Amino acid sequence: HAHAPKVIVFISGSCLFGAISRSLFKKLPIPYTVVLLILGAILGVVASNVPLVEEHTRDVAHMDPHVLLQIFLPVLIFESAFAMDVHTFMRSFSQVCILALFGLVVASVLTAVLAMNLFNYNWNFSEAMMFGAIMSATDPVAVVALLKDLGASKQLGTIIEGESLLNDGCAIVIFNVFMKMVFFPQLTSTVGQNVLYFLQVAVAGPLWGYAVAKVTVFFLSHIFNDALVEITITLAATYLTYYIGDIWLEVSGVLAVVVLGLIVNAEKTSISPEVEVFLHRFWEMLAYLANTLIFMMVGVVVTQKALVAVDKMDWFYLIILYLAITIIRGMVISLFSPILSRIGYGLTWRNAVIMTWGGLRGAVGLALALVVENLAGNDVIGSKFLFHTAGIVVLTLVINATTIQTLLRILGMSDISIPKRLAMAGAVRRIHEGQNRTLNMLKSDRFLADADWDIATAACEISDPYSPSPREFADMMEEARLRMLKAEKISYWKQFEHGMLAREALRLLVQHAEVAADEKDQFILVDDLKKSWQIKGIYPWLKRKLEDLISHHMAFEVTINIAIVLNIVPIIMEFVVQDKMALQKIEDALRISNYVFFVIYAIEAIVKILGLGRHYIVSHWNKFDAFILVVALVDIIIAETIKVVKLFRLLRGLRMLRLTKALIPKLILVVNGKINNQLSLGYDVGKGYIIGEEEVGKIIDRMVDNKKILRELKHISETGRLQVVKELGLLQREHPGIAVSVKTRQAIRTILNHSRETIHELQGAGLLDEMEAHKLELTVEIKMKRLMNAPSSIPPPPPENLLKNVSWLAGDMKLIDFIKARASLLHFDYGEVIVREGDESDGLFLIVSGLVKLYGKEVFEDYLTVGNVIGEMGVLTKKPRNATVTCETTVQVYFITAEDMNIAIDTFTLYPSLEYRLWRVVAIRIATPLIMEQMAFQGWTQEKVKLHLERGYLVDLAESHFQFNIDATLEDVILINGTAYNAHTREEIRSPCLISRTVHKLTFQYTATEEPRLFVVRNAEYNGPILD
Repeated sequence: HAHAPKVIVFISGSCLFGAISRSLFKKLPIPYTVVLLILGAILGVVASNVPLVEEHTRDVAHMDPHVLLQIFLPVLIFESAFAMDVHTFMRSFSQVCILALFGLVVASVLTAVLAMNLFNYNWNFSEAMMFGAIMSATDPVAVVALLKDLGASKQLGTIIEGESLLNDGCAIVIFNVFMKMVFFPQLTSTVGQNVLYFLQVAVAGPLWGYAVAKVTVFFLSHIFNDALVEITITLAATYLTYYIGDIWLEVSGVLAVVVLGLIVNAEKTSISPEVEVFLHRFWEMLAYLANTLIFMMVGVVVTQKALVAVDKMDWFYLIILYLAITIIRGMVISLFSPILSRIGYGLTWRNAVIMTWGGLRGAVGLALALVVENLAGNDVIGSKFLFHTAGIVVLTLVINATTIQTLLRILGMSDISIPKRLAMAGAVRRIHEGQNRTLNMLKSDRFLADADWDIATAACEISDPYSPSPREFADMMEEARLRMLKAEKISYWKQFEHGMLAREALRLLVQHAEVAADEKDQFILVDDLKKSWQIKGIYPWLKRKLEDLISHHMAFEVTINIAIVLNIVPIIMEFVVQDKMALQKIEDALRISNYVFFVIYAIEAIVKILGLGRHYIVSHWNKFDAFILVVALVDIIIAETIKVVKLFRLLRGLRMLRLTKALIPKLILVVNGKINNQLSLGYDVGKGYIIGEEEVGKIIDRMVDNKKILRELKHISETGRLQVVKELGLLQREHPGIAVSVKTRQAIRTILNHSRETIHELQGAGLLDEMEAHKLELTVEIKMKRLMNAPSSIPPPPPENLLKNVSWLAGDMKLIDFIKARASLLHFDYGEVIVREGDESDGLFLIVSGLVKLYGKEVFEDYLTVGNVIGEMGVLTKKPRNATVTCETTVQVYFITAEDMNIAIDTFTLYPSLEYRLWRVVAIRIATPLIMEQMAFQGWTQEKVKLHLERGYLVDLAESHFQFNIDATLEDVILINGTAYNAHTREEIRSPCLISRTVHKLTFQYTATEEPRLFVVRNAEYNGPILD
């Protein structure tokens, strides 16, 4: 029937035309949007003659301005804000802000000045400012894609994209300001109201967006196993933010949406990953639909009613205007360069040329031009506006967008760096070799012997897409430095791929490594890393002040807070109503409520005095509460009989003020969260640097040739590691609870990661069904998300709980009581020596608080902190101290004398014997470096080695005093203590040593003073006899 929704046809047709254009013009330089404009023009000239087609284009080609703005702009702005890398955007926030705001102002003003003078149109400054704002908006989606692919600079892409976003947002604000002056003029008003309006649009808008964003990310972090709710909440939050901002609050909706998108992007962790990957594509699709629709409408309407009033002189104006805007953008960038080169990422002239030439115009400008076209009606201003906007869009998409690819080549930015070319060539060669191996495997298959191999080998091909003298010693120094930095980069990437680093920490470490590589003689400086864990002083100061500020039934204060929350609505409503109506009976009804609240507060007084008596008035909070109570009594009495300023105005304020007693704790939580978000990054960066240094120091050991170069590199590595360890140890002292929270979160994250890996292994091997594995995965996922809601500060466990959790005491209640009954807590001051080299191994130390320096043979200078234990080797092997222990802070330490430990060893024996557990804990630590040195030239990290060893066990060596080695079942064999010799060659192995694969059979002897111990790891599956 005639009532059908004909716009559906136009929307679907726009989708089909977009698909066709993106398919045909994929490899050509001309972007598909120009083809969409041409198709829209063809459709418009057809509709002008075929009446049937008009009906199917009328309802959308003549859409109302407000519908256009409210439906499309939220999509485009939110997609732009949500797609980009916010952290890099914030790391270059000053450059982007200076340009997108001040440069936008100057560019739009200069464009307006040009329009008022060059054009024969007698435009006033308001219309000229509308013209300038429309044409200062930018849409660099193509240029940013080219930069991202070619990798000239990842930061340049973010700078250009963020400038486009903030320029788009502020170009809509300016157009809104000047649209009212041109099409909705009003009586002139005061500078006071102008300032109020400026605040409303520029300051309140971002705050409204921030509030909605925080509420949204709050609710998102509590939604579990419900993707649809997350997606719908994102959609509704965006659209309601824009709508409530523009229509109800009259704040700048576009800026609110910008802030909302940026915040929701930064807080991505509150969104389940499978919903994040969906949302990215969802908003990309919505933006694509919006762009296609806008271009089709522009073509249709510009051919229908714009080009019918275009004069021969306008084209000259269009060309001059294109040149003018290009020159203006270049001049703005050059003029501000003296400032921008000194902040953020800096600038270089080639980057300036790229940023100037890449200023493509797009959908936002055309949407605003359509708004002007619709609002102007019969005035030629609308036709001229749309003509010039479309002309500039076409020229930039035909000239700039096509030549940008070649300009990157001319400016020397499209070149692929040699490291990337070598890596890609190696990867391609490896892929080809693997394909050859698979082909040889298949050619032996009986069921594939008749395959047409000429087609198969051709189809699967993957091709390269990029197709002691003084000088000599310094050259070797540079070689070693560069190769060390390369190894460190590889190590950081490997750490990230296993979840041991956050992407931010990985980025920091890699960026520092690359910065060092280009500069002369630079190794990664710890002083530059130090910025990652420097807590800004504002937050500790706020925490201390608030804790001072805040510092009997549990339900009472909650009840009173609820009472005040119930107060505020009646109290605020009553008096605005009383003023607005001037019924009196309604006024009386609300007035009566004061007595109810006064009764509640009298009950408060009675029941608080019940537990405090005269001491009630000591606390300042109680003093203020008493003041408000007495003032309420005064208000009632003066109500029975200058009236307003006491009765009515104080109720509004004194109520809402006394709520802060509950707010202060939540601000403490917020400050704790802010400190945590920095301390976690600091720990991640420091630990990543430590682990990378440990690995690379065992790569370089036989990868740089000359010994002196190796010694310099090792010295630098050690002097970095020690500083990082000391700094991270002192961080724990400054903020103990936040450090405990960080470390517990890391522990849970690692446990869940490995549990997920076991679930996937069980699924792949078929021991668990394809359905139930998903159920366990869902449980793991919901457990992972609840970490984001974990408290930012966890009170540090008391010392007895640290003793309860030592590795070799866990779960053995009787031994836990035995040690707890005999361990004595010794307190030591700064600079004291707990034990010294050569001292008899008189006992163990478990550090419950503080930091200690280990020094000994100057070769070994490590530090240890809370939770670490000292002296296990001494107590087990009865040999003097290996290092001197010095207190770098006030230190508490559980001391267990060696005699009590020997008694415990004697008295506690089972299959997991206490001596066995101690020796196992020592053996893993001894073996980890030993296995590292052999496999550092292969693809396993430190955590892989430690997990590989955890599967192992310690040989009894008394049930069989000789060890027979079987390659088919043993991955590695390590001698931890004592001496061993091969039964065949009688060659003695006299140190911590990996038993060489060539050895068949080890043998030993009974020498009590040096009784040997041996460690072994069986292959993934050796169902044979275990002999722990």
